[PDB]
Amino acid sequence: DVDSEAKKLLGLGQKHLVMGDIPAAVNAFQEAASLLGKKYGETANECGEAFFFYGKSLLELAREEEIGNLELAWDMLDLAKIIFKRQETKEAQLYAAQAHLKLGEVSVESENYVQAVEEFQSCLNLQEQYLEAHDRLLAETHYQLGLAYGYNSQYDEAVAQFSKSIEVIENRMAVLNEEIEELKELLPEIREKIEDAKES
Amino acid sequence: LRDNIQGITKPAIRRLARRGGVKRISGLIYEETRGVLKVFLENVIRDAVTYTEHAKRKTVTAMDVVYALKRQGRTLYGFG
Amino acid sequence: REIRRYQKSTELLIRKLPFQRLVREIAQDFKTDLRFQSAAIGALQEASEAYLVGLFEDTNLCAIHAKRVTIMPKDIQLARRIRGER
Amino acid sequence: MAKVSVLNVAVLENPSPFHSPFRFEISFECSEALADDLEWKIIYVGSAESEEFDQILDSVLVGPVPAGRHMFVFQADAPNPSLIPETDAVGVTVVLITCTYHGQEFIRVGYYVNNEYLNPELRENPPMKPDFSQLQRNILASNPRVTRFHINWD
Repeated sequence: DVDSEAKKLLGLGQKHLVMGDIPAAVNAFQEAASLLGKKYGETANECGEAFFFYGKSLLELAREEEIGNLELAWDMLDLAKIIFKRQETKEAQLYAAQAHLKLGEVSVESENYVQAVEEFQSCLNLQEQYLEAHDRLLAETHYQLGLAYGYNSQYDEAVAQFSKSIEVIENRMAVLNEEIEELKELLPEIREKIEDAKES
Repeated sequence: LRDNIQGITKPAIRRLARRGGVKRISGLIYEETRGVLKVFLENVIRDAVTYTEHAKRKTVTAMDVVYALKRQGRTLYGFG
Repeated sequence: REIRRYQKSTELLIRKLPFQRLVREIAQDFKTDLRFQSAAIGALQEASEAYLVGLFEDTNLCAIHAKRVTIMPKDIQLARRIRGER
Repeated sequence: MAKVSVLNVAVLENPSPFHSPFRFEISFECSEALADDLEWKIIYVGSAESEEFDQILDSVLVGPVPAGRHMFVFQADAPNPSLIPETDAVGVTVVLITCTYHGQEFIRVGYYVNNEYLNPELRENPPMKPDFSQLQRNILASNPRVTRFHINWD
């Protein structure tokens, strides 16, 4: 019953994450995470997935009480990150990678870049650890990492991350031969970021 | 006593610790923390002041410092 | 749940004036005729905090790896080496 | 910036007894043909309390280095148990890999290393002098640390 209601609450929550309703998503996760931590304990890993999505909606809701949302989003992402860092499976580790991704993005909006690049460097370590050479998640993080650098005035290092990201797209554009439209139109986003990065 | 002058309080030290995920510290942390920082500042001050004499400045500013720290070393959590 | 905190970005965890006198005496072991622009100090300030938060990130790691919670100086020395500058 | 870029390192057959040789799979990329020599090192930190107990395990000197992707595997024998202070012998320590473009360190990758007993009683009550044959070396592949110093590449 608790396990049953919680899983759909996570469903309806991400279904508010498509709907565009941010607070509703946030509260779907609050109680969901509330039910899990109150049943299994705040240490238990069965809280992790709800913990992640909880810390995920609060980040979206952060857009002048933003830092407060930054607090709780950081905590839940940090709780989920160690819940996953414990489990030695592929899924949980990549979930800790995703947790590190969001942690890093929680830092750039926090304008805490030094830690942001770190969490992106951490997410990349675990993705690289596990994913394959032509996986779109590597470009999901190289890109992110380049901008965070740009935000930190490390413009040369920023461009390089961008290049690794675009190359991740181009190389998967080879086995896709023997989503091609989808890659074509998000390449302009990165080239614009490239031309602007060291331009400063 | 002059060699005992400090630049960071004990409150700050535990603050910096917990934000790196540290949960508890031993009593000797405060000295070690203060010991290694001095070294850091030693290594840094020298370079920035060096460039102040290299840039032949007197009121040395950050523009020296940041070059003096790009000279110190950047630790990242992976290879990508 | 004793897990990592975070900053606000508004100001520093280090007072500049106790910091500055330390800067002063460290630099005066080298020479006796020196002066320092407040900008230079603030630069050293943030650099200090940065290095500190880095080693604490590593210090807790190895401390984690021995079955332990309280951190020992050896862990600090160790994190200094896994960076490595001595 | 740098004319060389270490793409990735990989620690192999981890964990293993204390006495077994290290095995890393290293891969880098030279942006240009390199004239001078590249020197890779493995260093085992014998004591945290003093770099004096650093033990340079192996080193390879390569030069000139072409441009492009390179990969090799660095194997180095286990560190000398006779040179380790017995305090530092069982516990957590560090191992390092460094490269050197004609005499200057431009990169230092580092790992924690946990040496444990697995015999249940030896972890329970360890012998005064460490039984290195009975020790196991678990390097931390999960958490590398790469420190890059900027140098002259001319």
